[PDB]
Amino acid sequence: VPATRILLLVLAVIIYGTAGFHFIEGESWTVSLYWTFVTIATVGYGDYSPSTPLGMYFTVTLIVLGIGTFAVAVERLLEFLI
Amino acid sequence: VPATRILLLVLAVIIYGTAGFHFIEGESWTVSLYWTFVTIATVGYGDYSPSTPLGMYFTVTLIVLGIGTFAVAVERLLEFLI
Amino acid sequence: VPATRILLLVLAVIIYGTAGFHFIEGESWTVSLYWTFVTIATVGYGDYSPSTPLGMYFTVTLIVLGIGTFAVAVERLLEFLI
Amino acid sequence: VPATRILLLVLAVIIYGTAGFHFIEGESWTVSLYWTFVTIATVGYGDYSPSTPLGMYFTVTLIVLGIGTFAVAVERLLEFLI
Ligand SMILES: [K+]
Ligand SMILES: [K+]
Ligand SMILES: [K+]
Ligand SMILES: [K+]
Ligand SMILES: [K+]
Repeated sequence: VPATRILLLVLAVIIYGTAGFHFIEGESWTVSLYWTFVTIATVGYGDYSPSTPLGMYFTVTLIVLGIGTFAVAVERLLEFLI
Repeated sequence: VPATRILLLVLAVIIYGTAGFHFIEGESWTVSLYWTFVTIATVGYGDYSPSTPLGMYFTVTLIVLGIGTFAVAVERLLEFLI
Repeated sequence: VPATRILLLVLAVIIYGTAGFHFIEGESWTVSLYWTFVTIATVGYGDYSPSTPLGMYFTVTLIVLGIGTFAVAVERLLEFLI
Repeated sequence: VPATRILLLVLAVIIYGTAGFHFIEGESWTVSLYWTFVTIATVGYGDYSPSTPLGMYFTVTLIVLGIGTFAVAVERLLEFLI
Protein backbone atom coordinates (compact mmCIF):
# COMPACT_ATOMS: atom_id res chain seq x y z
CA VAL A 1 0.00 0.00 0.00
CA PRO A 2 1.16 3.56 -0.73
CA ALA A 3 2.38 5.37 2.38
CA THR A 4 -0.20 8.15 2.06
CA ARG A 5 -3.04 5.60 2.08
CA ILE A 6 -1.60 4.05 5.27
CA LEU A 7 -1.61 7.57 6.73
CA LEU A 8 -5.33 7.99 6.01
CA LEU A 9 -6.09 4.56 7.48
CA VAL A 10 -4.39 5.30 10.81
CA LEU A 11 -6.05 8.73 10.88
CA ALA A 12 -9.43 7.00 10.52
CA VAL A 13 -8.48 4.65 13.37
CA ILE A 14 -7.52 7.63 15.55
CA ILE A 15 -10.85 9.41 14.88
CA TYR A 16 -12.78 6.21 15.66
CA GLY A 17 -10.91 5.52 18.90
CA THR A 18 -11.06 9.13 20.10
CA ALA A 19 -14.75 9.77 19.44
CA GLY A 20 -15.67 6.36 20.84
CA PHE A 21 -13.84 6.73 24.15
CA HIS A 22 -15.16 10.29 24.52
CA PHE A 23 -18.81 9.35 24.03
CA ILE A 24 -18.81 5.91 25.68
CA GLU A 25 -16.56 6.57 28.68
CA GLY A 26 -17.14 10.32 28.89
CA GLU A 27 -13.51 11.48 29.01
CA SER A 28 -12.43 14.73 27.38
CA TRP A 29 -11.49 14.89 23.69
CA THR A 30 -7.83 15.44 24.60
CA VAL A 31 -7.64 12.55 27.08
CA SER A 32 -9.47 10.36 24.56
CA LEU A 33 -6.96 11.13 21.78
CA TYR A 34 -4.04 10.42 24.16
CA TRP A 35 -5.70 7.16 25.28
CA THR A 36 -6.26 6.12 21.66
CA PHE A 37 -2.53 6.41 20.80
CA VAL A 38 -1.48 4.78 24.07
CA THR A 39 -3.82 1.87 23.21
CA ILE A 40 -3.06 1.27 19.52
CA ALA A 41 0.70 1.57 20.18
CA THR A 42 0.18 -1.15 22.88
CA VAL A 43 1.80 1.06 25.54
CA GLY A 44 -1.31 0.75 27.72
CA TYR A 45 -0.28 2.74 30.84
CA GLY A 46 -3.73 2.16 32.36
CA ASP A 47 -4.09 5.70 33.66
CA TYR A 48 -7.26 5.63 31.51
CA SER A 49 -9.24 2.52 30.56
CA PRO A 50 -12.90 1.63 29.94
CA SER A 51 -14.99 0.91 33.01
CA THR A 52 -18.30 0.03 31.29
CA PRO A 53 -19.23 -3.14 29.34
CA LEU A 54 -19.83 -1.10 26.18
CA GLY A 55 -16.47 0.61 26.60
CA MET A 56 -14.78 -2.78 27.02
CA TYR A 57 -16.35 -4.12 23.81
CA PHE A 58 -15.45 -0.94 21.95
CA THR A 59 -11.87 -1.16 23.23
CA VAL A 60 -11.59 -4.72 21.91
CA THR A 61 -12.73 -3.49 18.47
CA LEU A 62 -10.14 -0.68 18.57
CA ILE A 63 -7.44 -3.17 19.59
CA VAL A 64 -8.29 -5.48 16.69
CA LEU A 65 -8.60 -2.71 14.08
CA GLY A 66 -5.90 -0.34 15.27
CA ILE A 67 -2.79 -2.15 16.50
CA GLY A 68 -1.95 -3.59 13.07
CA THR A 69 -2.72 -0.30 11.29
CA PHE A 70 -0.51 1.64 13.69
CA ALA A 71 2.32 -0.89 13.32
CA VAL A 72 2.35 -0.51 9.52
CA ALA A 73 2.17 3.30 9.76
CA VAL A 74 5.18 3.51 12.07
CA GLU A 75 7.18 1.18 9.82
CA ARG A 76 6.38 3.39 6.81
CA LEU A 77 7.15 6.57 8.77
CA LEU A 78 10.54 4.98 9.49
CA GLU A 79 11.35 4.86 5.78
CA PHE A 80 10.64 8.54 5.10
CA LEU A 81 12.48 9.81 8.18
CA ILE A 82 15.48 7.46 7.82
CA VAL B 1 -1.16 -21.11 7.14
CA PRO B 2 -4.56 -20.32 5.61
CA ALA B 3 -6.18 -17.24 7.15
CA THR B 4 -9.26 -19.15 8.31
CA ARG B 5 -7.07 -21.58 10.28
CA ILE B 6 -5.32 -18.63 11.97
CA LEU B 7 -8.80 -17.35 12.87
CA LEU B 8 -9.67 -20.64 14.61
CA LEU B 9 -6.35 -20.65 16.46
CA VAL B 10 -6.85 -17.17 17.94
CA LEU B 11 -10.45 -18.06 18.80
CA ALA B 12 -9.14 -21.07 20.74
CA VAL B 13 -6.66 -18.78 22.52
CA ILE B 14 -9.48 -16.38 23.42
CA ILE B 15 -11.66 -19.18 24.85
CA TYR B 16 -8.71 -20.51 26.89
CA GLY B 17 -7.76 -17.10 28.29
CA THR B 18 -11.35 -16.10 29.07
CA ALA B 19 -12.44 -19.29 30.82
CA GLY B 20 -9.15 -19.47 32.71
CA PHE B 21 -9.26 -15.93 34.11
CA HIS B 22 -12.95 -16.36 34.99
CA PHE B 23 -12.47 -19.58 36.95
CA ILE B 24 -9.04 -18.89 38.47
CA GLU B 25 -9.38 -15.20 39.35
CA GLY B 26 -13.18 -15.14 39.62
CA GLU B 27 -13.88 -12.15 37.37
CA SER B 28 -17.00 -12.01 35.20
CA TRP B 29 -17.09 -13.59 31.74
CA THR B 30 -17.18 -10.14 30.12
CA VAL B 31 -14.26 -8.73 32.14
CA SER B 32 -12.33 -11.94 31.46
CA LEU B 33 -12.82 -11.67 27.68
CA TYR B 34 -11.74 -8.00 27.75
CA TRP B 35 -8.69 -8.90 29.88
CA THR B 36 -7.76 -11.72 27.49
CA PHE B 37 -7.61 -9.35 24.47
CA VAL B 38 -5.83 -6.65 26.47
CA THR B 39 -3.23 -9.29 27.46
CA ILE B 40 -2.58 -11.08 24.15
CA ALA B 41 -2.43 -7.74 22.30
CA THR B 42 0.25 -6.72 24.91
CA VAL B 43 -1.72 -3.57 25.81
CA GLY B 44 -1.77 -4.63 29.48
CA TYR B 45 -3.58 -1.68 31.13
CA GLY B 46 -3.42 -3.44 34.50
CA ASP B 47 -6.96 -2.54 35.50
CA TYR B 48 -7.29 -6.35 35.80
CA SER B 49 -4.46 -8.78 36.52
CA PRO B 50 -4.03 -12.09 38.38
CA SER B 51 -3.53 -11.85 42.12
CA THR B 52 -3.07 -15.57 42.91
CA PRO B 53 -0.07 -17.83 42.19
CA LEU B 54 -2.20 -20.07 39.97
CA GLY B 55 -3.48 -17.04 38.08
CA MET B 56 0.09 -15.82 37.59
CA TYR B 57 1.20 -19.18 36.16
CA PHE B 58 -1.87 -19.34 33.93
CA THR B 59 -1.20 -15.79 32.71
CA VAL B 60 2.35 -16.77 31.75
CA THR B 61 0.95 -19.68 29.70
CA LEU B 62 -1.52 -17.34 27.97
CA ILE B 63 1.29 -14.86 27.24
CA VAL B 64 3.45 -17.57 25.67
CA LEU B 65 0.63 -19.17 23.65
CA GLY B 66 -1.38 -16.10 22.73
CA ILE B 67 0.81 -13.11 21.86
CA GLY B 68 2.30 -14.77 18.77
CA THR B 69 -1.07 -16.15 17.65
CA PHE B 70 -2.70 -12.74 18.00
CA ALA B 71 0.15 -11.04 16.11
CA VAL B 72 -0.28 -13.36 13.11
CA ALA B 73 -4.07 -12.97 13.15
CA VAL B 74 -3.89 -9.18 13.05
CA GLU B 75 -1.36 -9.28 10.21
CA ARG B 76 -3.68 -11.56 8.22
CA LEU B 77 -6.72 -9.42 9.05
CA LEU B 78 -4.73 -6.51 7.61
CA GLU B 79 -4.55 -8.23 4.22
CA PHE B 80 -8.29 -8.84 3.89
CA LEU B 81 -9.30 -5.35 5.05
CA ILE B 82 -6.61 -3.50 3.05
CA VAL C 1 20.89 1.46 7.72
CA PRO C 2 24.23 0.72 9.39
CA ALA C 3 23.83 -0.52 12.96
CA THR C 4 25.87 2.34 14.44
CA ARG C 5 23.54 4.90 12.82
CA ILE C 6 20.53 3.10 14.34
CA LEU C 7 22.33 3.36 17.69
CA LEU C 8 22.65 7.15 17.35
CA LEU C 9 19.00 7.46 16.34
CA VAL C 10 17.70 5.62 19.41
CA LEU C 11 20.09 7.61 21.60
CA ALA C 12 18.58 10.81 20.20
CA VAL C 13 15.10 9.44 20.95
CA ILE C 14 16.15 8.64 24.53
CA ILE C 15 17.54 12.17 25.09
CA TYR C 16 14.35 13.71 23.66
CA GLY C 17 12.02 11.56 25.77
CA THR C 18 14.03 12.00 28.97
CA ALA C 19 14.49 15.77 28.82
CA GLY C 20 10.87 16.24 27.76
CA PHE C 21 9.32 14.23 30.58
CA HIS C 22 11.67 15.88 33.09
CA PHE C 23 10.82 19.44 32.08
CA ILE C 24 7.13 18.98 31.21
CA GLU C 25 6.04 16.61 33.98
CA GLY C 26 8.73 17.55 36.49
CA GLU C 27 9.99 14.06 37.35
CA SER C 28 13.64 13.42 38.14
CA TRP C 29 16.19 12.76 35.38
CA THR C 30 16.49 9.12 36.47
CA VAL C 31 12.73 8.47 36.59
CA SER C 32 12.39 10.23 33.23
CA LEU C 33 15.02 8.01 31.58
CA TYR C 34 13.35 4.89 33.01
CA TRP C 35 9.93 6.12 31.82
CA THR C 36 11.32 6.82 28.34
CA PHE C 37 12.54 3.20 27.90
CA VAL C 38 9.36 1.78 29.42
CA THR C 39 7.37 3.86 26.90
CA ILE C 40 9.30 3.30 23.66
CA ALA C 41 9.58 -0.44 24.41
CA THR C 42 5.73 -0.39 24.79
CA VAL C 43 5.97 -1.95 28.27
CA GLY C 44 3.99 0.96 29.74
CA TYR C 45 3.70 -0.08 33.43
CA GLY C 46 1.89 3.18 34.21
CA ASP C 47 3.77 3.81 37.44
CA TYR C 48 4.67 7.09 35.69
CA SER C 49 2.62 8.81 32.98
CA PRO C 50 1.88 12.40 31.90
CA SER C 51 -0.84 14.19 33.81
CA THR C 52 -0.85 17.50 31.88
CA PRO C 53 -2.19 18.24 28.37
CA LEU C 54 1.29 19.25 27.18
CA GLY C 55 2.75 16.06 28.61
CA MET C 56 0.08 14.01 26.84
CA TYR C 57 0.86 15.65 23.48
CA PHE C 58 4.58 15.22 24.04
CA THR C 59 4.05 11.55 24.93
CA VAL C 60 2.16 11.00 21.67
CA THR C 61 5.12 12.49 19.76
CA LEU C 62 7.54 10.20 21.63
CA ILE C 63 5.31 7.19 20.89
CA VAL C 64 5.23 8.00 17.17
CA LEU C 65 8.96 8.77 16.88
CA GLY C 66 10.38 6.24 19.32
CA ILE C 67 8.58 2.89 19.17
CA GLY C 68 9.72 2.15 15.61
CA THR C 69 13.27 3.36 16.28
CA PHE C 70 13.54 1.20 19.39
CA ALA C 71 12.16 -1.84 17.54
CA VAL C 72 14.84 -1.57 14.83
CA ALA C 73 17.60 -1.02 17.40
CA VAL C 74 16.68 -4.15 19.36
CA GLU C 75 16.54 -6.22 16.17
CA ARG C 76 20.02 -5.00 15.21
CA LEU C 77 21.34 -5.57 18.74
CA LEU C 78 20.08 -9.14 18.34
CA GLU C 79 22.40 -9.71 15.38
CA PHE C 80 25.58 -8.59 17.16
CA LEU C 81 24.86 -10.49 20.37
CA ILE C 82 23.63 -13.69 18.65
CA VAL D 1 19.72 -19.65 14.86
CA PRO D 2 18.51 -23.16 15.74
CA ALA D 3 15.28 -23.12 17.73
CA THR D 4 16.81 -24.96 20.69
CA ARG D 5 19.51 -22.28 21.02
CA ILE D 6 16.81 -19.57 21.04
CA LEU D 7 15.13 -21.56 23.83
CA LEU D 8 18.31 -21.48 25.95
CA LEU D 9 18.74 -17.75 25.32
CA VAL D 10 15.25 -16.86 26.54
CA LEU D 11 15.70 -19.18 29.52
CA ALA D 12 18.86 -17.26 30.42
CA VAL D 13 16.91 -13.99 30.10
CA ILE D 14 14.19 -15.37 32.40
CA ILE D 15 16.73 -16.43 35.06
CA TYR D 16 18.42 -13.01 34.89
CA GLY D 17 15.17 -11.05 35.16
CA THR D 18 13.75 -13.22 37.94
CA ALA D 19 16.81 -13.29 40.20
CA GLY D 20 17.40 -9.58 39.63
CA PHE D 21 13.89 -8.43 40.55
CA HIS D 22 13.88 -10.77 43.56
CA PHE D 23 17.15 -9.49 45.00
CA ILE D 24 16.91 -5.82 43.99
CA GLU D 25 13.21 -5.16 44.65
CA GLY D 26 12.69 -7.91 47.22
CA GLU D 27 9.61 -9.57 45.71
CA SER D 28 9.08 -13.32 45.96
CA TRP D 29 10.59 -15.72 43.43
CA THR D 30 7.14 -16.46 41.99
CA VAL D 31 6.11 -12.80 41.64
CA SER D 32 9.53 -12.06 40.13
CA LEU D 33 9.16 -14.79 37.47
CA TYR D 34 5.65 -13.54 36.61
CA TRP D 35 6.94 -9.94 36.42
CA THR D 36 9.82 -11.01 34.17
CA PHE D 37 7.45 -12.55 31.56
CA VAL D 38 5.02 -9.65 31.82
CA THR D 39 7.96 -7.29 31.15
CA ILE D 40 9.78 -9.05 28.30
CA ALA D 41 6.46 -9.76 26.53
CA THR D 42 5.80 -5.95 26.82
CA VAL D 43 2.45 -6.58 28.54
CA GLY D 44 3.53 -4.42 31.50
CA TYR D 45 0.40 -4.49 33.71
CA GLY D 46 2.21 -2.42 36.35
CA ASP D 47 0.90 -4.43 39.28
CA TYR D 48 4.63 -4.89 39.98
CA SER D 49 7.40 -2.49 38.93
CA PRO D 50 10.76 -1.33 40.34
CA SER D 51 10.62 1.43 42.92
CA THR D 52 14.38 1.91 43.50
CA PRO D 53 16.97 3.55 41.22
CA LEU D 54 18.92 0.28 40.97
CA GLY D 55 15.74 -1.59 40.10
CA MET D 56 14.95 0.97 37.40
CA TYR D 57 18.40 0.60 35.83
CA PHE D 58 18.17 -3.19 36.02
CA THR D 59 14.72 -3.09 34.41
CA VAL D 60 16.10 -1.04 31.51
CA THR D 61 18.80 -3.70 30.99
CA LEU D 62 16.16 -6.46 31.03
CA ILE D 63 14.03 -4.50 28.54
CA VAL D 64 16.97 -4.09 26.15
CA LEU D 65 18.20 -7.70 26.45
CA GLY D 66 14.89 -9.52 26.78
CA ILE D 67 12.18 -8.07 24.54
CA GLY D 68 13.97 -9.04 21.31
CA THR D 69 14.92 -12.48 22.64
CA PHE D 70 11.35 -13.17 23.70
CA ALA D 71 9.98 -11.99 20.34
CA VAL D 72 12.21 -14.43 18.42
CA ALA D 73 11.36 -17.29 20.80
CA VAL D 74 7.61 -16.83 20.35
CA GLU D 75 7.99 -16.68 16.57
CA ARG D 76 9.96 -19.95 16.63
CA LEU D 77 7.47 -21.56 19.02
CA LEU D 78 4.81 -20.64 16.46
CA GLU D 79 6.50 -22.80 13.83
CA PHE D 80 6.64 -25.96 15.94
CA LEU D 81 3.08 -25.65 17.24
CA ILE D 82 1.54 -24.65 13.88
K1 LIG E 1 3.16 -3.70 24.42
K1 LIG F 1 -0.03 -0.79 32.51
K1 LIG G 1 1.93 -2.59 27.53
K1 LIG H 1 0.97 -1.71 29.96
K1 LIG I 1 7.43 -7.60 13.60
